[PDB]
This record gives sequence, structure tokens and C-alpha cells, in this order.
Amino acid sequence: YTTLYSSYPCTKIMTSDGQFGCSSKHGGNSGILYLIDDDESYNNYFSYSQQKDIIVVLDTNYFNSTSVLNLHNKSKIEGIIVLTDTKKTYPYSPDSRYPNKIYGLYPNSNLEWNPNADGFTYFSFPFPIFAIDNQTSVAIRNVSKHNRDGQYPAWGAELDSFMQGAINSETCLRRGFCEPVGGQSIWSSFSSKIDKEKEIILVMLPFDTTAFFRDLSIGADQSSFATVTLLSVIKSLAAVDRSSWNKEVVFAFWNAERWGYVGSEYFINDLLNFQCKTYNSDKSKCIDPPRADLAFQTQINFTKISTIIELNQIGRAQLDKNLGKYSLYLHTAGTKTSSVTDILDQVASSYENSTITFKPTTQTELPPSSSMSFLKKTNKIPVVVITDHDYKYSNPYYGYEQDDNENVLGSTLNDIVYILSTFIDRIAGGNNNITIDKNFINILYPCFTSSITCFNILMKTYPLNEVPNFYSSVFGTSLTTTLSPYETKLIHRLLYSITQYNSTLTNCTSDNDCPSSLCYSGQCVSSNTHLHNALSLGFDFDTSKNVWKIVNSSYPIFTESNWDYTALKVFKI
Ligand SMILES: *[C@@H]1O[C@H](CO)[C@@H](O[C@@H]2O[C@H](CO)[C@@H](O[C@@H]3O[C@H](CO)[C@@H](O)[C@H](O)[C@@H]3O)[C@H](O)[C@H]2NC(C)=O)[C@H](O)[C@H]1NC(C)=O
Ligand SMILES: *[C@@H]1O[C@H](CO)[C@@H](O[C@@H]2O[C@H](CO)[C@@H](O)[C@H](O)[C@H]2NC(C)=O)[C@H](O)[C@H]1NC(C)=O
Ligand SMILES: *[C@@H]1O[C@H](CO)[C@@H](O)[C@H](O)[C@H]1NC(C)=O
Ligand SMILES: *[C@@H]1O[C@H](CO)[C@@H](O)[C@H](O)[C@H]1NC(C)=O
Ligand SMILES: *[C@@H]1O[C@H](CO)[C@@H](O)[C@H](O)[C@H]1NC(C)=O
Ligand SMILES: [Ca+2]
Repeated sequence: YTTLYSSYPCTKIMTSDGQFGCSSKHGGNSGILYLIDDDESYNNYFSYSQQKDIIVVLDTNYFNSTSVLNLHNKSKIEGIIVLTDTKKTYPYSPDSRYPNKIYGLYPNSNLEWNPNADGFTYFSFPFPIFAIDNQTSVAIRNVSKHNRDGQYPAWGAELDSFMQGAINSETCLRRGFCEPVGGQSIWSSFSSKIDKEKEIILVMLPFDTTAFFRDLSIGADQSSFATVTLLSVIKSLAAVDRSSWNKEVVFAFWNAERWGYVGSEYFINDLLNFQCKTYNSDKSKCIDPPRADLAFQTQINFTKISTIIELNQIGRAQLDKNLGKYSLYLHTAGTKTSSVTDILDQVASSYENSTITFKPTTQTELPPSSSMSFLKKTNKIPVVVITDHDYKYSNPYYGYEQDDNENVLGSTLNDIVYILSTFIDRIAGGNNNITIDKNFINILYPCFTSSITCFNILMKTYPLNEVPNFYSSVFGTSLTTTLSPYETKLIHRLLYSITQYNSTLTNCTSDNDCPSSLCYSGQCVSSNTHLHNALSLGFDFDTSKNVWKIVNSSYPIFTESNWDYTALKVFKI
């Protein structure tokens, strides 16, 4: 009877063995609003029976596994609303102690890279949980508190978030009530065609993120600080004379990495194993098996990849009181890595005002990283994973809504873009003087860490949610019906544009008007930039039953519930 539109639901995700996340009952959940905002109201919950059906409103300091799981009541809890008008006053991660442990290089590892984590995200809730935006939280905190008088023209709410998929992935897939968690990765080169005689420098990062409330998955340190960094590096490199480069550089933005590295794994699998049985007319696509773009097969030789650089949480570099500089940490693997890290050290020291210094790790295992997918295949090349931590994550809010613009060091971004741009130029064989594109940095940084309203001129739609959120969501309904959220399309169209080598006035009104190119506002634009499937190898699509099938559960199996609609309504009882 009063719909609150900026609401962010907890949704249901199925796995091989079970399920986690939340759902409302069929027809939604409703109850009296009860506010927990201090120890007093917390304790007074256990003895509160003015009503059967209760919607608990939580100050976020009380939203954690221990605190929520202890809410046992004779009344039954019908839902939770989490307020975001205040932040947590302590470090908090609802994610795993070792994200993606079993899908990486060290399945038997005893390390805990994220040791503060309480794993709250991976519990199965039989009632709905919503977060709400700042303004709405203020209002709901107000009315939920007003209920404390105890007289009954009181305030209540209804939470609608019915998840069709349930139980486990085998079950929901069979019924068509869920879809694989996945999406599209994006890679790019400034070369119009990669010289298959040159070695390739691969510079990459995981751009997808996680959260309890996935519509709020900014993941500033987790991913998006690095995403801004690498795009800003690419924009800066777009303006230099790259004619001196004797190696190819490929930039890769891997999707759905937080769900078992499926983006890097799928791409690598295709590099090593793909064979097309049936091509389309101009052989630009494969009909069987379906691939919308064959550039990877045409241009990229796995064995020519001769260096891998990965960005993996670089927005909370640690202040060193000695040097008066912030530390990033170099986690290395493969062979002949000191040659590469020596250049990084040099660039970081090359100018007086640098606020960045590099340190080695003390750990003997790489942290969870996309480079792990390549190291499963080769140990022959130098791999450098750049992070902001030696061991324990510097990110105090890993996989959580509070991993936002206030969780990262904007003041280090220019230095990191400059250092990485210059570094890449040097190892590609150049000696250019880099000027970073500050205008671009200043637009993109708040765009991906606060409010995703930038570069909409490149888009055909406006985003429904202005909170940047990089959760991969679902791959699609089949291999021929792929889906991508706004965030992926924006990264794709922006990367494509920055790396363009040609643009022609044609008055095109759609990409199909443009031969071997894309349409941007009446220009046909040419760029060596490409989408690629990011999807577990454990799935296959049966065109017979027209359904996804689990063919190998050794690969990551995550399938997000389908749902019709989500809504939060407040009303007087
Ligand atoms: C998860 O959330 C709960 C709920 O807030 C956290 O428990 C709370 O932790 C704080 C700090 O430890 C406790 O506050 C302290 O109270 C004492 C005595 O009352 C006071 O001397 C201190 O100055 C501070 O106020 C608070 O009482 C406690 N509340 C409850 C109900 O346990 C918990 O720490 C969080 N846990 C995790 C893993 O994040
Ligand atoms: C992919 O690139 C690799 C590495 O350059 C090529 O494989 C090699 O062939 C060259 C000589 O032609 C040698 O330098 C290497 O000893 C070979 N190593 C192997 C076989 O791993 C290979 O030619 C390229 N692959 C394709 C499909 O052309
Ligand atoms: C909510 O917005 C208010 C008003 O702008 C601001 O003071 C407060 O810091 C914000 N809260 C959070 C947690 O962002
Ligand atoms: C470095 O930073 C200082 C402090 O802002 C600035 O005044 C100076 O011009 C810069 N110096 C150089 C060498 O760039
Ligand atoms: C299952 O996939 C694993 C991937 O870790 C692979 O090693 C194995 O060959 C596969 N087994 C089957 C069912 O083919
Ligand atoms: Ca086209």
C-alpha cells in the first residue's frame, strides 16, 4: 500500500549439494515491524509476543551470522529488512575464509586469505531478506521505532521475493526454475589483428563482484577499483605511440570469476580445445558449437602468451611509515619473474612524487586469482599477481555492500594508473612518456564505485539501478541466448571504443548496419575487442529437452533461481 522501490533482495542460489540465500513464501511475507538497533532491543526480541508475524528491522551493526541466527522466537520471524542509513562500525565479510579454494591451485590449502569472514552469505534462509536505500532506511527506522510504544494502529511490511528454484541445481535445472551463474568476459588489443608471430603480454583482472545483497555489489577493492584502473591504463595507452612495441598486449576482463573462475577457465579451454564443426556464412561465427565471435581462434595462440599480469585488489595499498609510501604486493609464479618485477620496482621509483612502492609476499601459495586458471596449464611463463596484501586481505569488507568508495584509496589511483601504464609500455618494448588521462579517471572512478551514470552516450538503455553492481548474474537460457547486465555491456562498449582503430560516418542506427564493426551514434567503429562466454564447464545444453544439464559436478555448479518480481510494501496494521 506504499511500495518502496529502491529495495535490494537476498536471492536464492542453488549448488550441487544444496542452496543458499533467501526466498519469500509463495504470496510473500508480512508482519509487524520490530527494530533491533541496540543490545536492549536485541535482547527484548526473545520475550516479545505481541504478535505472531514479525518483520525484523536491523541496524546493520546487528546484521551478521551470529546475531541473526540467534533470533529464536516463539513468534516466527517472517522477514528481515536491513537498514543502510548507517554503516557497520567494524570489519565484516559474509563471504568465505578462502574464496574459491577448491577451484584454484590449492584445493587442500590451510591458509585463510579472508580470515575475518563469517560466511553468512552461504546460509539457506526460509524467509526473505531485503536491504533498502539510505532515504528509505531513514523512514523505516523511524516507523519501526515508533512501534515500540505498543499500541496497535502500528506499522508493518510485506516482502515479496518468491524464488522458483529450490533444493539443488539438478532439481531446479530439470524444472527450468534456475539458470547457470555466468556471463560474458571481454578482451581487447590495440592491434587491428594480432601478429601471430609476436609474443603476447596478457594483462587481466576479474571484474565481477559478490555481496549478500547482489544489487549492491560495488566491490570497490574486490574488483572495481582495479577495473577502473585497467580501463584508465588502456585509455592512457591509447594516446601513446605504440609503434615501438615488439610484443602484443591483450587486456582481459574476466566475468563470473567469483564463482569458480569460469570466465578464465572457459576462455583457456577454447584456446586449447575449440573446434568448430559448422561455421556461419563468412565464418565469423560458429553455429556448432555456438560461438558468437571466432576472433579468439583466429588470433590468439595460447602458447604465445609469454607474460601474465593480474590486478587483484589494489585499492587499499598499505601505508609504510618508513618510506612514506603505500605498498602493493607482488605474488609471483611461473618462471623468470624477477625480470618482470624488477621493471615494476623501477617504474615505481622513477619519479619523486610516487606514493606507491612494491613489496614481495611472504606467502608460498598464490592468493585466489584468475592466474590460477593459466597455471593449471603452464608453468613456463612469468605470472605476477598484484594485490594490496601480503597474506590476510587488506579489504575489510570482502564480498559485502560496504566495499564501496569509502573502502578504497582514491588518492592512489593516479599513481597506480601511471605506474602500470608505464610498466606495460616498457615490457611491451616501448619507451614512451606516459600522460595519464585524468579527465577519464575522474569520470570513471565515481562511475564504478558510487553511481554508474557515466558514458551513457555509448549505451542504448539507462540503468535501472544506479548503484554500480558487478555480480555476474546468469549466463542465459541457452548457449544461443546469452544475457548480460548493464555493467557488462558498458564495460564492453567503453573498452571497444577506447581501443578503436577506425571510425566512419555511416548514419548507422544499429550494430547490424556495420560490417565487422559496431554502431556508435551514426559511426561504424572498428576495434579488436570481443565478448567471450564465461560459464562452468560442468554444464551442457540439451536442445532435446531444451534444458541445462549437469554433465560434470567437479566443475563449479552454481545456478541462480528464476523469479517473477520483487517488492517491498509498508502499511499500517
Ligand atoms: C555481529 O554482530 C553483533 C551485534 O552487534 C556483535 O556483537 C556485539 O559486539 C559488540 C562489541 O563486541 C558488543 O558491544 C560491547 O558491549 C560491551 C558490554 O555491553 C561494551 O563494554 C562495549 O563497549 C561494547 O559496547 C555488543 O554487546 C555485542 N552484542 C551482542 C548482542 O552480542 C558481534 O560482535 C558481531 N560479530 C561479528 C563476527 O561481527
Ligand atoms: C603457437 O605458438 C607456438 C609457440 O611459438 C608454436 O609452437 C611452436 O612452433 C615454433 C616453431 O614454429 C617453435 O618455436 C616452438 O618450439 C613450437 N612449440 C610447440 C610446438 O609448442 C606454434 O606454431 C603455434 N601454434 C600454431 C597453431 O601455429
Ligand atoms: C546517508 O546519507 C546521509 C545524508 O546524506 C549521510 O549523512 C550518511 O552518511 C549516509 N549514510 C551512509 C551509511 O551512507
Ligand atoms: C610533486 O608534488 C609537489 C606537492 O604537490 C608539487 O608541488 C610538485 O610540483 C611535484 N613535483 C614534481 C617534481 O612533480
Ligand atoms: C570432470 O572434470 C574434471 C575437472 O576438474 C576433469 O578432470 C575430469 O576429466 C572430468 N571427468 C569427467 C566426468 O569426464
Ligand atoms: Ca556489425
